[PDB]
This record gives sequence, structure tokens and C-alpha cells, in this order.
Amino acid sequence: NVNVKKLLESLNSKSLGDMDKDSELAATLQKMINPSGGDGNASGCALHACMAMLGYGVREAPVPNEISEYMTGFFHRHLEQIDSEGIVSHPNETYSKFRERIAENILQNTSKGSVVMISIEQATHWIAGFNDGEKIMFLDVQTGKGFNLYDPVEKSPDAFVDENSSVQVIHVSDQEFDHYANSSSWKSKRLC
Amino acid sequence: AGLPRRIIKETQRLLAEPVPGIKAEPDESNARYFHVVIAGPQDSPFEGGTFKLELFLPEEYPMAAPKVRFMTKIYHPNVDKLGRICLDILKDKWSPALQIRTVLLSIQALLSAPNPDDPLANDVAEQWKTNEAQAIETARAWTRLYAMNNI
Repeated sequence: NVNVKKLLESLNSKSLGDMDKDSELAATLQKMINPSGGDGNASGCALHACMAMLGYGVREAPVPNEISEYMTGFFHRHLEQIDSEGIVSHPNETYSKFRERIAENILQNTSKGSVVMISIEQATHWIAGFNDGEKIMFLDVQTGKGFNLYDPVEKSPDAFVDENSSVQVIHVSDQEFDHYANSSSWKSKRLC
Repeated sequence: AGLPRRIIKETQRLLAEPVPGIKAEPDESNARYFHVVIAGPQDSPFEGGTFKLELFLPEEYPMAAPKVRFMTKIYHPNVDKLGRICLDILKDKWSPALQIRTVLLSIQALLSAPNPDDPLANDVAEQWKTNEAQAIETARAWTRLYAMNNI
């Protein structure tokens, strides 16, 4: 089986930088959650990153034709938060700055151990945000990268963010996460 | 609002940074329509062809599924005479959680590997199953006729 707590040790035992840290963990989870590296199922991958970081276990995320099993309902239950402006990038802002400015909005609204679903450009893409007390760990277990704005290849922390790129932080209740842990969609997903 | 940023974003990447082997152009009169072109995959019976597809985004998209159909005739077990595509995620498996990019990638994958598990019985499907070799000769010929010198 797989124990996230233990993976955090091996990762913490390494004096890696913030972004380099997220990337490696996401890359680790990616090999299990989304073994094909395929596209289309980011929503499910992000949800699964969340489950894993909440202690629910690590399961293969649904592939494209399984997304409607549970994700259609999730999407409706959070339409209000997805269809909003969210955090918009500043002109001439770099990826590292934008990332930091987004993590701030998250720390200032969540507690340790918590996680969030992060929608990029109103559900064009999805990644998960995990609070660890001090910093936030942006995870994209679909392609195994850290923070990104739906980038074919992870960009430099110095790269410029395209004008008014938006990101919506999605607060998901424990009731929502538990309802999924009980669904048959979650239970039919391969463990680890 | 209707996720205005998502529509703008998906449209933007389809027009600027599409999946390799796929390209598009906006419809001069209606902004909800897109003229898509997919290259026949190398090593497939459609290699060398350029297939036209019509992508339409209904009012309720993404709650409502996007509409895609071939505008170029093709001999494929999963595409009918009117160019309708038998793809689960374009029908009852679509979800607002999905993306337009997923649909195009699947259609493209369909060209390199026709899906045999299709409940819709049709003459072309039967021949691909029963007479694969003859079916492939036919597909290559239809590619040379409909999918070449057509753009």
C-alpha cells in the first residue's frame, strides 16, 4: 500500500526549494494517480490529489469516460466558486510571484492539513492546493508538475504570466470529500 | 456569467496552441462555430489526408456537450454517412468537468485505432470486423478522394 505521510518524510528529508518540492511530490503521485500522463481528466486528478493529502488513500483517478460518474455533480455543487473572477494576475507578474500571491489567499483562508481544489481559468484545467501549516504545496498529479497554468512543459519561476490569467480557489467541504469516499465511483478506482 | 473565461481560454488554445495534428479557424459569421482540420495519422489508413470537422459550442456549453462532426467523408467504423461520431464523451458520458481538447484528442486517437466496441451496428463497421484488409484498402482510397486536394 501507499502512505502519504511517509512520502512527505522522504521529501522533507531533502532540502529542496518550494517549487522544486511540489514538482517532485506531484511527479510521485502522478505515477500512481494518472499512470498514463494523458489529458482530459485533470478535474479527477486534482480531486484525487486532495483525497490522498487528506488521508483517504491513493487511487487511480478516473479516465475521461469515467469523469461523468462523479465529477459532473462536483462541478455543479461548486458552480458558484468556479464561475467567478478569482485571483487575476498582475501585468508583468512572474510565475513565482503569481504563485506566491495565490498561496497567500489560501493560507489566509485554510488551516494546516487542509486541501483545496484549484481551477485554472474557470475549470479549463485543475490542480490541488495543500496547506502544511507554513507553505502551500500546489500539485498537478495529471502531468506530474507543481504549480502551472495548463502548461505543456513546466515554466520557469521567472516566466511572465499572460495578461489577466485567472485562478479560482475552490473551497470543498469535508461533507463533499466524504460523499466521494462513500461513492462507488471512488471505490471502483484502483488502489495505489 | 457562464464561465466566460473558460470559453475564451479554450478557444484561445485551440486557435493558437492546438494539439499536434490539429488546427482550427473561427467561423467568420458565427463565433460559436469552429472549422477544424485533423491530419490523417501516420501509419493509419488515413495517412496523408486532411479531414474537415465542424465544432459547435451550444449556448449551455460546458453544461451541454460540444457538438463535433466530420464534414469530410471518411470510411471509418465509428463515423456515419452524415459524419456523426460515435464517441461516448460526446454523448451521455460528457461532463462539464471535461474539456474540448479531450474530445479532439479522442477523435484523433479514433483515427489511429478504430473502436471495435461500438453498439451501433453499421455496414462499414461490419466490413472492418469481417474484412479488415478490404476495409483498409477502401479507407485509403476514400482518403485519397475526399481528404486530399480538399483544402
